[PDB]
Amino acid sequence: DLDPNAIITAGALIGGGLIMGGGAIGAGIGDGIAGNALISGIARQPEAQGRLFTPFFITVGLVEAAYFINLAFMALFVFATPGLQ
Amino acid sequence: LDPNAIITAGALIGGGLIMGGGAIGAGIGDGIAGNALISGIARQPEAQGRLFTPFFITVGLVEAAYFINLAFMALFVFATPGLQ
Amino acid sequence: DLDPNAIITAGALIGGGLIMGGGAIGAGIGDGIAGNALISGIARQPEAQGRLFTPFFITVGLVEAAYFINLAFMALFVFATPGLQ
Amino acid sequence: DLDPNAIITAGALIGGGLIMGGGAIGAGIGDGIAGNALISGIARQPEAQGRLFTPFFITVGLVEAAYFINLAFMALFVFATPGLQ
Amino acid sequence: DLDPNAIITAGALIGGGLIMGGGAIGAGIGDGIAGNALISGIARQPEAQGRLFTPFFITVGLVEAAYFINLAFMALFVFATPGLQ
Amino acid sequence: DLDPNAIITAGALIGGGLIMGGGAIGAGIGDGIAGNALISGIARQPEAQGRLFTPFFITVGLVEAAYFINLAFMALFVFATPGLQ
Amino acid sequence: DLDPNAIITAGALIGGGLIMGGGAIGAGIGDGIAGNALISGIARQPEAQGRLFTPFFITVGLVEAAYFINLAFMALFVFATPGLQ
Amino acid sequence: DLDPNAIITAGALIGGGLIMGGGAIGAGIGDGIAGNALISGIARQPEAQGRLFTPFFITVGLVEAAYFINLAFMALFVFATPGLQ
Amino acid sequence: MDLDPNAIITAGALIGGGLIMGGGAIGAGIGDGIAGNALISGIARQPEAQGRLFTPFFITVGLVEAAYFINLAFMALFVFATPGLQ
Amino acid sequence: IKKITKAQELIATSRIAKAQARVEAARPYAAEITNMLTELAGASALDHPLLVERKQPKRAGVLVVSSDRGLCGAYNANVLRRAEELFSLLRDEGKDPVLYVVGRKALGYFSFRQRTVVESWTGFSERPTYENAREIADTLVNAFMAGADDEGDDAGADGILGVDELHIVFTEFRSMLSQTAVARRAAPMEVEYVGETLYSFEPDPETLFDALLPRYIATRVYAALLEAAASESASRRRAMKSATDN
Amino acid sequence: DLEKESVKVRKPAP
Amino acid sequence: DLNVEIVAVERELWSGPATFVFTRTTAGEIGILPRHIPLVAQLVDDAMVRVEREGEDDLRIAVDGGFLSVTEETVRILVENAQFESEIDADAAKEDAASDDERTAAWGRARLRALGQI
Repeated sequence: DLDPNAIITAGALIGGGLIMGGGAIGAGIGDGIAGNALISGIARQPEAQGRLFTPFFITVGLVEAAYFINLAFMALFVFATPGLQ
Repeated sequence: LDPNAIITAGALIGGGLIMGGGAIGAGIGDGIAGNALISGIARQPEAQGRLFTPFFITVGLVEAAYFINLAFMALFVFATPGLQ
Repeated sequence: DLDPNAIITAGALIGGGLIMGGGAIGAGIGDGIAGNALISGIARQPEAQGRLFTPFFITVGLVEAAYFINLAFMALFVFATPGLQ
Repeated sequence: DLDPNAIITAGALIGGGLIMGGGAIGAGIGDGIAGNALISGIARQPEAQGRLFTPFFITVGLVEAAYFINLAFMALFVFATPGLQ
Repeated sequence: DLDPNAIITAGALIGGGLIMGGGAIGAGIGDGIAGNALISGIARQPEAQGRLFTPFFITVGLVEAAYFINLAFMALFVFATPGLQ
Repeated sequence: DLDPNAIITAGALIGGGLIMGGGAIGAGIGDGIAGNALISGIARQPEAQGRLFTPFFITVGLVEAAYFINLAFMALFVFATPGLQ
Repeated sequence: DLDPNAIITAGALIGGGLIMGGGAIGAGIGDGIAGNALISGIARQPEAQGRLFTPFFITVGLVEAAYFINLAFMALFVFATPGLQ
Repeated sequence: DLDPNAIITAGALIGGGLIMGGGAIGAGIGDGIAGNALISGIARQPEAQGRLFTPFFITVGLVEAAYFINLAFMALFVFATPGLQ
Repeated sequence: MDLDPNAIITAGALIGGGLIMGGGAIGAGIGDGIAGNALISGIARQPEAQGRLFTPFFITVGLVEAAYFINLAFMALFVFATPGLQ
Repeated sequence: IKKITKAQELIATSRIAKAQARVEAARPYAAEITNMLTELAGASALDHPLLVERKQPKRAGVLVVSSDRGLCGAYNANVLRRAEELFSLLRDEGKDPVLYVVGRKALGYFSFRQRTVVESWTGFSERPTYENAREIADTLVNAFMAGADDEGDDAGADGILGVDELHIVFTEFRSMLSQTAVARRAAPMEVEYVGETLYSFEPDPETLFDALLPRYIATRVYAALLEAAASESASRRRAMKSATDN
Repeated sequence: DLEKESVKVRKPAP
Repeated sequence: DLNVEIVAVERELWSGPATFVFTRTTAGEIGILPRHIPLVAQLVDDAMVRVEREGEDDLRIAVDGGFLSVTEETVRILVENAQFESEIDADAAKEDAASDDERTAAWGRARLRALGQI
């Protein structure tokens, strides 16, 4: 009666909201922690800066990657609603 | 009932959750990077000039994610996909 | 069956509540962390106090800025609900 | 047919409770973190307490304000529900 | 036709649960952080336990204060629900 | 067959669920952090084993309470729900 | 015309899910923190490993307990839902 | 009819989603904390590596277990739902 | 009234999958951040121990992303092969 | 003469008493700094350039501690003979000695020998102070540290040509009757592993250890100077006694 | 013949 | 009470009971009480040590090359040089203070801080 497809769409869109919100909080906190470590390392020794970008960019790579995944899956939850009947 | 009503309610819920999560992430990460910068400047008084620039990387990354959500949040509350 | 305005306003208010919840969590915890760093700094280097605000406040600002930004959008949701019927 | 007032008020109250819970989490975590900073500073240098209250309070205030602010808005949600049909 | 009072009470209970969850999380985390600070201080400078308890009591009081404030609002929600009809 | 009592029961169930979730999170975090502090202190000063427990069991005693309090009020939602008819 | 016991069971299921999910968060964080403390203590003073287990499993207890206690009440929500009509 | 079986099944699915949320949060955070402890211990004490693994894998074995325990219960909710009509 | 059972079931399943993914993403991001903090501190302190210090970081990443991938798999199962679908 | 030499002998006996008092007075600081250095070394990586020998060494900073006044009988003679023996050993090993001197007598001897002196601190062998020891140790340690990047005859990025080793040639005061000139290598030091609550370091053990080794070297050079002064006073007493007997 | 200056470490020989 | 022992390379300076021992460290200020945990630290180049005891006024000292070793029942301060409060002269400290040399400036600042002008 109430257009069950409407309920499916609303649920899928809230789900994608959850996807990207969780991804955002996780990525933000992880990037903050990694940046804190990088800042402390640089402050303790300036010259070491030269190399710290290698490990740091790996860490964010894992963080950003974990974020990117969510993005993609978020789309599958909103722009292609699964089980739309 | 109006399907647009259900879709718009769900979109508002989703956008609110997106922005809340993004705000949590941005605040936590920025505060952590801060703590780092304040500690570095306290220990190394002269390092601020060499610390601000690397510091601006962290936020420059962290806040970026937030802004992503920001933009995408609009797509929920202003351009609700599949509203028909 | 029922007026869409009721459901859409309830959803808007829940969304704004989520806005404030996220902003509160982020701002409170980030301010606590920045204050912990500042408190340690003054506890260890008294004279450094005057030179610690310049970065501290900055972070605080940004840490608080997002919250205030979020605040604005909450006002949009509750009062200027886009798509309101 | 559902009474619009009941649905709107229930949504508003849930939103307000969510806001207050988020504010409580933020305030508690930030205040505990600042208290930890103060405790560590006093343990390292007892007499420092006199000069640590001034920054400490600021930090607490910088958090507590936000908490109370949420309270204010939370009240607005329950006592004067926006868009109350 | 769902009873409006039923939805009012359901929303009131959900909001009270949210408020208590937030308050409990905040109180627990603040307690943990402050207690860790106190433990470290007592480990380092046992002769300063008396001087340490005062700041510890201040911070835990300003944490549990917010927690009890949340307790009071949840009690209000479960005894005097705003907008009840 | 929209019996209100069922709706109030569901609301109470979910509210108590949030209460327990927040309480468990808070208790776990607080106990873990207080532990971490105690383990570190004893590792530094094994002979301090006796002296470190006294503050530790304060922190735990103050955080588990904040959780156990929730427990009591959780019962208030389910076993004797306010307003339920 | 949805059954009342059906919605009661749905609410109880959601409540139990929140309960023991929050318990999971608390247990994971607390156990991880205690393990970090144990690892640091052993790394600094490996000879003390045998001594550090005895209090290390106390905090985990004080942590795990809540989780399990939480889980216990979750069963009280699922196997025998209170207030089920 | 609204098929109360569908309502209870959706409630079970939401509960299980929360179960995964909580378990994943706990496992990820606890294992990250333990990994940080292990990495720090290795860095400060290259020789002590052999000693660190046995407590580390204990910590993992705890936190993951909790997570995995939660996973098990999700099945009981999403495969044999207690309370199906 | 007379809402399609499949619609409600799928909506609940999709919201549950959203929760699964959010939790997994938070866990993965925080675990990566903390492990990377430890790794970067070690690298900065001990450039020589970089090779030695990788291995614990690899183990931590393995555990964290193993939990994350289990969460992904379960979310995929729920969204596609929804239990109770009928 | 007889009166002069006898008065000098008695003055030398008093000076020996004072020098022994000084040597004993510095013992607690040296012992406690050695204890702290052992603690830090135990709880930190032993990677300091001061603590690791360089490869293909080709230079050595030798310190020759002699007396300012010349009345001491053979003190300077023994010190310089030991210095020549050490120079022969270094030449055999393949390193070119780089010479640092203390006291005017060694300056005169080496100037007569036409050997080159990098730096000389004179005027305090009769009663050295820790400032002189600190200056000597600082100069020697800077020379040694500059010797890391220096390659072959090329100074590398430093521009300054350093040394790959530091030796102190000085007279131990075994007893009131026994003095002996020996050459002791002070850098690069070697780590000795002795079998057998923890100290909380601030900020980290490695930085404290790095900042402490130079002070340890300075303390050891100061101890060498005190031993040299005591030995010189003993040799002066013996020479004055013999001269009065002549 | 040549005295070597060493820093004692309270550890077993590695 | 804890027995302070301020030792210098050229001789042992001071020894005896005390209650509080304030000083400065590269990590930061630090106040040692009777039952402080074992610790090892390096004082700042211009550090000052305030040993406050019972029955008499506090004891303020300027220190060059101060390394602080805290252990149970005793505290050691290995100082390259040390000067008590009474002996220090403000004019000489000021003259040495502001000089280009880092060591001269550090010792002048230490003398001033021990005096009270800071």
